[PDB]
Amino acid sequence: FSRVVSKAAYVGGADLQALKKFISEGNKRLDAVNSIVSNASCIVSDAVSGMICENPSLISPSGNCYTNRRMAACLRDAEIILRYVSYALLSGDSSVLEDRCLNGLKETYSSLGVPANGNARAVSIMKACSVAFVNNTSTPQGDCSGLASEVAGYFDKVTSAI
Amino acid sequence: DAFSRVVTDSKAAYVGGADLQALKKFISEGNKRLDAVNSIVSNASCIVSDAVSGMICENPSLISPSGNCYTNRRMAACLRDAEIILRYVSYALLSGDSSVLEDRCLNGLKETYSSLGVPANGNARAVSIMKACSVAFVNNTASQKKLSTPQGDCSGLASEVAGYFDKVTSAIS
Amino acid sequence: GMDKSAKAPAITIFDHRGCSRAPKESSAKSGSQDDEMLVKVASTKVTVSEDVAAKKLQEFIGFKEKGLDGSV
Amino acid sequence: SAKAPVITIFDHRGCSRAPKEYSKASGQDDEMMVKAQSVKIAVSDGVAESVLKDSLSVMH
Ligand SMILES: *C(=C)C1=C(C)C(=O)N/C1=C\c1[nH]c(/C=C2\N=C(C[C@H]3NC(=O)C(C=C)=C3C)C(C)=C2CCC(=O)O)c(CCC(=O)O)c1C
Ligand SMILES: *C(=C)C1=C(C)C(=O)N/C1=C\c1[nH]c(/C=C2\N=C(C[C@H]3NC(=O)C(C=C)=C3C)C(C)=C2CCC(=O)O)c(CCC(=O)O)c1C
Ligand SMILES: *C(=C)C1=C(C)[C@@H](Cc2[nH]c(/C=C3N=C(/C=C4\NC(=O)[C@H](C)[C@H]4[C@@H](*)C)C(C)=C\3CCC(=O)O)c(CCC(=O)O)c2C)NC1=O
Ligand SMILES: *C(=C)C1=C(C)[C@@H](Cc2[nH]c(/C=C3N=C(/C=C4\NC(=O)[C@H](C)[C@H]4[C@@H](*)C)C(C)=C\3CCC(=O)O)c(CCC(=O)O)c2C)NC1=O
Ligand SMILES: *[C@@H](C)[C@H]1/C(=C/C2=NC(=C\c3[nH]c(C[C@H]4NC(=O)C(C=C)=C4C)c(C)c3CCC(=O)O)/C(CCC(=O)O)=C2C)NC(=O)[C@@H]1C
Ligand SMILES: *[C@@H](C)[C@H]1/C(=C/C2=NC(=C\c3[nH]c(C[C@H]4NC(=O)C(C=C)=C4C)c(C)c3CCC(=O)O)/C(CCC(=O)O)=C2C)NC(=O)[C@@H]1C
Ligand SMILES: *[C@H](C)[C@H]1/C(=C/C2=NC(=C\c3[nH]c(C[C@H]4NC(=O)C(C=C)=C4C)c(C)c3CCC(=O)O)/C(CCC(=O)O)=C2C)NC(=O)[C@@H]1C
Ligand SMILES: *[C@H](C)[C@H]1/C(=C/C2=NC(=C\c3[nH]c(C[C@H]4NC(=O)C(C=C)=C4C)c(C)c3CCC(=O)O)/C(CCC(=O)O)=C2C)NC(=O)[C@@H]1C
Repeated sequence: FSRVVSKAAYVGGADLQALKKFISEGNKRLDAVNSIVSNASCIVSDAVSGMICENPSLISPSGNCYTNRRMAACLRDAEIILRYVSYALLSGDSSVLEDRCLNGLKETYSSLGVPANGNARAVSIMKACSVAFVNNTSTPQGDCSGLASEVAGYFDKVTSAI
Repeated sequence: DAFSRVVTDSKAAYVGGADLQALKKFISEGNKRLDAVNSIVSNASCIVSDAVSGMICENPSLISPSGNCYTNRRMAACLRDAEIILRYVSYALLSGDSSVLEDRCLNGLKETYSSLGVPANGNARAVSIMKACSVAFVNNTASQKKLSTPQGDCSGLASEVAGYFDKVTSAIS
Repeated sequence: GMDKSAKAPAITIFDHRGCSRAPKESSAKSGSQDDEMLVKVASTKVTVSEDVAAKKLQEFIGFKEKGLDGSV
Repeated sequence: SAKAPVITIFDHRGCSRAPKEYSKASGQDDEMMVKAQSVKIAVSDGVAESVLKDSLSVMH
């Protein structure tokens, strides 16, 4: 998993067995990623909606989510961030996330006028979502709090970066 | 009748102020009823998506090459129909009756699905899930700091919307 | 660096043990139930259609309601 | 024609955005509204692909 980041990578069978031998808690890690990514749409829309209801002027004529072009771009960004975080959880580290997603992003938003406070709230909601799905708050019952804190840390890196 | 012309062009209809006060005086539990409608319509996307998804995870063959939701065109049409149904149910709840729901949505729908080969049991599961979502949102038993409405009793409205969904499932299966 | 591309990793997890649809995308048998599970990863451009954004604006503009989860 | 009613509920008590789209009520009913419209319901291919990707990853 690095040739992707345009043929898709397929990892099953022996390749999946070895993958799970090469990462911390492979089975639980894949359940956590499954539960975030399978709920990604609801996470994205719930986080953007919460950012907006907390600050309605974002969709006023002077807000950065006004017009469909901007609303769509914002939902897109929230989904991009969520997917890079999910890949960071899949791979058990934040290198691709920081370099290919976060490196240079804050200055870009500063150039565009994308408000820091709204992004902060949106990311915080996506974090609360992912932690709640990893801790389940379909799989065998047990303790997934380690992976939950890991993904929490990847969100915290996003928050620090932008 | 101000809503009649609506649910039969393109220009909308706006009911506020004194008209809203009197509308709430003419329909049962106006404030509660508006809250219930708001909670359904503001979660419409997740309700439709989750219901079609649950229909599919219970019977994956629906998205096998031979399934009726196979290809983006068919899947989009299934999500669209689910949304249509949920919207008509929400209008029945706003109005407090099933007249428009039965006449402009459920009439001939069973023969249409019979002709298209849209499977009755999958449709039944999808609608049933949408029903469970809507009842859960009306009977919402969340904390006040996480509830969007004043805490009270809405079991009657939940039963009424469940009746509308029952009318749907009875008509299209 | 962030390359302004829109592309993000799209991950699909298939825990499809016992599934009657046969595996055919991965090419390394292990003779265990791992043969019926797969992680797929692509780099896809994320796009949100302005229709979707409009419908989301319609869900959001009430500024009051929400899902079950979440503080107000 | 694949049209459905879209309902928007505005409980905007305490909102600074002045009403305009709508007789007054001399009460908080002046800051709240119900909107309904007949709108062609449509779903893009991207939502369908997302619902597909999400459905495949929770089935067993
Ligand atoms: C308060 C909350 C708001 C703050 C603060 C802010 O910055 N914007 C706020 C609200 C807001 N409203 C709209 C658009 C509409 N609102 C209505 C509803 C009301 N119209 C009325 O006549 C009454 C009273 C009877 C209302 C209550 C309508 C109809 C619209 C137009 C669009 C629609 O969805 O139909 C926005 C969006 C941009 C704008 O038009 O200001 C925002 C951010
Ligand atoms: C079991 C669940 C299923 C029943 C019963 C059924 O009728 N269909 C079922 C599953 C199903 N799978 C797909 C398509 C894909 N499945 C995978 C994952 C697996 N392939 C593997 O090799 C392994 C393990 C080594 C898996 C686990 C992939 C990658 C696809 C392709 C699509 C994608 O998103 O990449 C479908 C869709 C229709 C089809 O092609 O049959 C269905 C219904
Ligand atoms: C397939 C593997 C599969 C599913 C997908 C899932 C489908 C399913 N969902 C319900 C019930 C509800 N779903 C709700 C939806 C939501 N809650 C929220 O907070 C957001 C806004 C929204 C979208 C995700 C709600 C409110 C309910 C009702 C509460 C409840 O727990 O029932 C069911 C149950 C339906 C029934 O009881 O018949 C199902 C099956 N489950 C799957 O297995
Ligand atoms: C605006 C009026 C507004 C919101 C929109 C809402 C936003 C919000 N949501 C949370 C927390 C969560 N949201 C979750 C999302 C979902 N749960 C589901 O079941 C479906 C699949 C999905 C989509 C609706 C989850 C899981 C959480 C966390 C669980 C929990 O909170 O118990 C928050 C809280 C963020 C935080 O804690 O900082 C917020 C603000 N609230 C609004 O006011
Ligand atoms: C936190 C993420 C969860 C939780 C998960 C647990 N999963 C456990 C075991 C387990 N999970 C899978 C599926 C996984 N492996 C894969 O290869 C793929 C897809 C490619 C997935 C989704 C398997 C196969 C197993 C092993 C047992 C089995 O064969 O079923 C598990 C058990 C502990 C452990 O195995 O270390 C846990 C706790 N449980 C929770 O309570 C939260 C919500
Ligand atoms: C069931 C659906 C709910 C629930 C609802 C209750 N709402 C109550 C009072 C109330 N609700 C509104 C908002 C409503 N009126 C409007 O005009 C509009 C928009 C046009 C809306 C959305 C108002 C204004 C009020 C009155 C009090 C207030 O100002 O907050 C309510 C109180 C009892 C009653 O009014 O008879 C209830 C019980 N409560 C629940 O527990 C479920 C989830
Ligand atoms: C939503 C939660 C935000 C918000 C976001 C907006 N972003 C806008 C444009 C934009 N975003 C990026 C970053 C994005 N592109 C990538 O390739 C990657 C990662 C690989 C990311 C994260 C770029 C580069 C751009 C500009 C170019 C483009 O749109 O492709 C945007 C549009 C601004 C405008 O044109 O007015 C918005 C609205 N806005 C918000 O208010 C919340 C906080
Ligand atoms: C999803 C939950 C279903 C499913 C649905 C499909 N429906 C298909 C076509 C279709 N649906 C309607 C009814 C719809 N249009 C309306 O105007 C109203 C009410 C006012 C409703 C409910 C029509 C008229 C049609 C045919 C014409 C058209 O496509 O617009 C459909 C496509 C079938 C095909 O392509 O052969 C599907 C797949 N399929 C499922 O498996 C679940 C149960």
